[PDB]
Amino acid sequence: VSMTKTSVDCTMYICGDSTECSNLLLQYGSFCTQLNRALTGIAVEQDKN
Amino acid sequence: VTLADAGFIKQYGDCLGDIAARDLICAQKFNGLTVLPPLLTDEMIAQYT
Amino acid sequence: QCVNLTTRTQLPPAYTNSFTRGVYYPDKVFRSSVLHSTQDLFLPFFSNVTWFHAIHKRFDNPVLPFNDGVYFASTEKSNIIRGWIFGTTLDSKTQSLLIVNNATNVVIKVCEFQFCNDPFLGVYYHKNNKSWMESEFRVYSSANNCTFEYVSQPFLMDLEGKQGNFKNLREFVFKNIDGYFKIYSKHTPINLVRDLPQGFSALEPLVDLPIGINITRFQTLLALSSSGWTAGAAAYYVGYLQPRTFLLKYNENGTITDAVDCA
Amino acid sequence: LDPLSETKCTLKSFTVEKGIYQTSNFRVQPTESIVRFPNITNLCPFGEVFNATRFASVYAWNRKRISNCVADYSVLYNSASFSTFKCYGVSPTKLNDLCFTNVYADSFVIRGDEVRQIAPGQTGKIADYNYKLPDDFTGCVIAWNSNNLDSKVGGNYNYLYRLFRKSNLKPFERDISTEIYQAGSTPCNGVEGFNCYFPLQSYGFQPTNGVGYQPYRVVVLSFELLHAPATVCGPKKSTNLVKNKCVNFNFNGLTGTGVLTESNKKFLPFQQFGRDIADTTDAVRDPQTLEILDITPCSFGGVSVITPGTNTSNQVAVLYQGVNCTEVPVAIHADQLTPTWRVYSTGSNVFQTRAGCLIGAEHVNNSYECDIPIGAGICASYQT
Amino acid sequence: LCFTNVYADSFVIRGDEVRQIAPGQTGKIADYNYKLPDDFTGCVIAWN
Amino acid sequence: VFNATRFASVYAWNRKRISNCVADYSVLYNSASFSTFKCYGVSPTKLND
Amino acid sequence: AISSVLNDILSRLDKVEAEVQIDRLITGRLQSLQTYVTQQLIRAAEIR
Amino acid sequence: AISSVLNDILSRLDKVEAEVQIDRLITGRLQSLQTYVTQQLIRAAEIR
Ligand SMILES: *[C@@H]1O[C@H](CO)[C@@H](O[C@@H]2O[C@H](CO)[C@@H](O)[C@H](O)[C@H]2NC(C)=O)[C@H](O)[C@H]1NC(C)=O
Ligand SMILES: *[C@@H]1O[C@H](CO)[C@@H](O[C@@H]2O[C@H](CO)[C@@H](O)[C@H](O)[C@H]2NC(C)=O)[C@H](O)[C@H]1NC(C)=O
Ligand SMILES: *[C@@H]1O[C@H](CO)[C@@H](O)[C@H](O)[C@H]1NC(C)=O
Ligand SMILES: *[C@@H]1O[C@H](CO)[C@@H](O)[C@H](O)[C@H]1NC(C)=O
Ligand SMILES: *[C@@H]1O[C@H](CO)[C@@H](O)[C@H](O)[C@H]1NC(C)=O
Ligand SMILES: *[C@@H]1O[C@H](CO)[C@@H](O)[C@H](O)[C@H]1NC(C)=O
Ligand SMILES: *[C@@H]1O[C@H](CO)[C@@H](O)[C@H](O)[C@H]1NC(C)=O
Ligand SMILES: *[C@@H]1O[C@H](CO)[C@@H](O)[C@H](O)[C@H]1NC(C)=O
Ligand SMILES: *[C@@H]1O[C@H](CO)[C@@H](O)[C@H](O)[C@H]1NC(C)=O
Ligand SMILES: *[C@@H]1O[C@H](CO)[C@@H](O)[C@H](O)[C@H]1NC(C)=O
Ligand SMILES: *[C@@H]1O[C@H](CO)[C@@H](O)[C@H](O)[C@H]1NC(C)=O
Ligand SMILES: *[C@@H]1O[C@H](CO)[C@@H](O)[C@H](O)[C@H]1NC(C)=O
Repeated sequence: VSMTKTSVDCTMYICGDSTECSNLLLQYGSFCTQLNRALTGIAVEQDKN
Repeated sequence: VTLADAGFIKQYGDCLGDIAARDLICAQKFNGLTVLPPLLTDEMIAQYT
Repeated sequence: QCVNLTTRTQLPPAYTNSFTRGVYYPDKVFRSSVLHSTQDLFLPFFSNVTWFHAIHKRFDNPVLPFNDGVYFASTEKSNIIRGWIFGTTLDSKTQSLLIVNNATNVVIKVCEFQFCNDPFLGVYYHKNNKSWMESEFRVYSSANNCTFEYVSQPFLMDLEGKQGNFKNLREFVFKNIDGYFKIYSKHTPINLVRDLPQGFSALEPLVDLPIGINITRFQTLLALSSSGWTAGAAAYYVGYLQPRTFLLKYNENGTITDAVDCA
Repeated sequence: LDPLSETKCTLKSFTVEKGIYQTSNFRVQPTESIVRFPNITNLCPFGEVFNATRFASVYAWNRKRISNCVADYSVLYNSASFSTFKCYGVSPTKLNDLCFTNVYADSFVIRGDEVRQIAPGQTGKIADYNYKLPDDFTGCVIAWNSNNLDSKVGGNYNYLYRLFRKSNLKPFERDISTEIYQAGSTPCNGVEGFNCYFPLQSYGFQPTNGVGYQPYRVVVLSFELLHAPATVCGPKKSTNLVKNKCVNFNFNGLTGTGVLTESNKKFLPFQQFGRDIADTTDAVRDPQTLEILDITPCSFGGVSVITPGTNTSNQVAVLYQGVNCTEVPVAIHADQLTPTWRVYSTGSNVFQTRAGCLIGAEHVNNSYECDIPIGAGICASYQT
Repeated sequence: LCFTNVYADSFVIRGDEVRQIAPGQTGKIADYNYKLPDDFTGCVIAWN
Repeated sequence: VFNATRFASVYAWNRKRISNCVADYSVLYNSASFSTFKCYGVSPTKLND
Repeated sequence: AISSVLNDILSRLDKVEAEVQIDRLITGRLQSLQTYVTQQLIRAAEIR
Repeated sequence: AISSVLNDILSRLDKVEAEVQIDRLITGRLQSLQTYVTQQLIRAAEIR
């Protein structure tokens, strides 16, 4: 009926505790937000199901 | 059915230290990989049932 | 001195089985409660280890190849297995390494050594003093050009014993990698008569020697008028490492407790 | 400014509709830096390595082991006497912030056309026949004109290269061979013969030679980093060690951010670092006092903002998810956390939920229909 | 191409140190004399 | 080239152009007929490959 | 990249040699999330 | 890359220059399989 809800902090996965990596991740624009939107879409719908 | 986490109040009390090591989830949490709780507890599912 | 001790019996080349031995810590990292996958020069499981003896009659000290590294183990009593020679010519045309545990200290050295055809060490057995003492060193005639030399702080290690079965197993891994001779080792108590014990136990690293030399062959050194003698009954086994992937099960506290050879 | 202004930003809208919104994970920041290095007092032998009276021949290159010493690479770096100083697995500035397990100086002399062949993955009779560096060489190549030290007017033929070899030599291999190269199909025994060559040839190094034909002294520093117990280190003083506080640690060059803690992990005497399933360090043996330290990343979690929309009110409640009300108040703005906002640290309604910690919402015993879903049986709503 | 604001920075150095005029460098000219911004837009021109 | 019945004087050195052909020196470097063959940018073995 | 550990690039290399290595790790890890979220979006349709 | 044939790279370039061209082909090829397997995982749901 459901699966485990997950949420992934896209900056902390890629660039964990690093400011330099964080300033470089900004060069890929919305990609991390798109990932968190998609996981929030899945995770809200496990409570719908 | 034997689960690996469900967002059951992680509090670095058992994670930080001996239990950061042997735990898929402690490595999950520390890297932005979080598991969220369902909206309905296993008691509320049982009341509807 | 330098002498050939030719009084021995001719026997064919023996072998036995490396069941689950020759596994060592592949790095200087702590791990626990984990099954870790690594590719390195390990002893292939259940390989033919080539088998050697000292008896009464037999004093098996052949000059053996050393290719991609070596596993060496001795089931031992009365401290018979005392060291090893390594090199590619052994006749002072090129350098060679000596590792020796004498009666008092360990010596480790690299030289253009001129080795004997039969290298060994010898002990005066119960000669009116009730104790036993080392007296003969006959391994090389000279050691002119040398480039690495170490001697341990002094001790006395005993050279006596006549119990039937073996009470000690001693295991060593020798890898000569990129100018470094790496030694890994284990000791365990046993109660076995004539074969390599079935079981598992991993070898901790113990010394890393920066020796820099080519090694292509090796030979072990045994304790013993010039000809006619009694050897102590002790037995040793030799295997060759290969690039094999291993899965390593670390327990709770933090030590290898089982392994799987992926090939 | 405030958690609502983070959601307005996160969504790129000045109006936020009713809901529970995901926001930046909070993370408690380091109170201070720690530095810890093995205490060695003698400075490494740079005057022996870079200033010997004679160097080796390239065919028989010397290798000196540098160990149990402090390395001040600022002396080598800042000195103008060097024409080449290139590093291949470190930037040259970082050499002083860092430690090395075993370090070596490969010392020899070559022509100024050949310095290019000393770089890893190269070809020509130096890279091919007498000094090959590995594909992953970690270290620095250091080179300078020594015409005034080495060269004599008729030719310093003491410096020898190898012109012939059966095969390209392996990385860091040295070859003392003087055995005769067979260029014809014939075998060739003894000292000499027709189309038989002595494999070595000498440089006619003279001061009247053009630049490039002069003797360049080379040192190649080789070293390996961060993988085993250090024995050579840069000119950094250790700080005191602190525990149970979040800090920017650095042990042997193992820079990081974490809470340090006394560990019960029984490291065997050869071990120094402990690695997690994720291939990051999670324990360290302190190099001055040989106790094991657990390393934990400083406390962090999801933040989510629960709002009743912008059209109604601006008031919001904040869920620190998977976090107990304790780690909240620990998150005091005194220790720098990501969120520049700390206004909610007031509480007096800091409800604890299975889902986490809820700040800014009152906990009413009465049970209503779920409005904004918080998780684990809890919901929130905006009411009188 | 066209340029919004333009500045010629004019000075004399030793010929070795022309390299230290590359962006992202270090050494006594690049350290405390004439440091470039790491994302420098421009051209460096030198002659004996 | 190598077997001509008369060579030029050095003050009037010849210049024979060569094309549309294969350079097998196996009757050449492999023969002791020359008291000096030296190449200066290639190994004499590599001329075939 | 030279290492899997982000701090062993940033404590070894500078501001301009690191950027080459850090960006291989940003590219590889970002593609690791885009793989996981694709798997999980397809998965969520099997559960739906 | 300078070619689609993996051996034409290895025949014409040294280790560090071939590793650049080969990593293009690996990055490309791998992105071909991750596209194919995504199409097949979606198409397997149409068939399921
Ligand atoms: C031990 O015996 C070997 C031969 O079995 C001796 O080796 C010979 O040494 C001489 C020079 O002294 C050489 O001319 C022979 O060619 C060698 N023979 C072999 C088969 O190698 C060796 O010298 C003897 N050593 C001692 C100490 O007597
Ligand atoms: C949040 O942490 C506190 C500790 O700070 C927990 O309180 C402990 O609870 C146990 C079990 O009832 C008691 O035996 C301890 O004495 C308590 N310690 C203190 C100092 O309060 C609390 O249970 C935790 N809450 C959750 C939801 O995990
Ligand atoms: C080991 O030795 C025996 C002879 O005693 C031989 O038949 C066998 O094939 C060998 N085993 C392996 C695995 O090489
Ligand atoms: C042990 O051997 C070494 C050389 O191998 C020698 O220097 C030393 O004197 C010996 N010790 C004894 C007690 O014989
Ligand atoms: C007995 O021991 C002494 C030294 O303790 C030694 O000098 C002597 O030679 C020994 N006697 C015999 C017969 O070995
Ligand atoms: C080794 O011995 C030979 C023969 O005497 C000598 O020519 C050479 O210089 C020696 N090498 C060293 C390093 O002493
Ligand atoms: C050691 O010497 C032997 C004999 O010359 C040779 O075949 C072997 O390749 C050498 N080993 C190394 C690592 O060069
Ligand atoms: C693990 O710890 C237990 C209890 O302290 C002990 O009995 C056992 O010997 C330990 N194992 C190892 C491999 O150290
Ligand atoms: C070598 O020694 C001289 C002193 O004789 C000193 O002036 C020079 O700077 C030293 N060179 C290096 C590279 O340290
Ligand atoms: C570091 O120095 C202290 C004294 O300053 C000493 O206790 C300690 O032994 C030293 N470190 C090591 C590894 O010996
Ligand atoms: C809120 O929005 C509604 C329309 O949705 C409007 O009728 C009302 O006047 C607004 N109130 C305020 C305080 O903005
Ligand atoms: C919730 O109910 C308990 C009795 O179970 C009562 O003591 C407490 O005061 C109530 N809380 C509120 C906020 O009314």
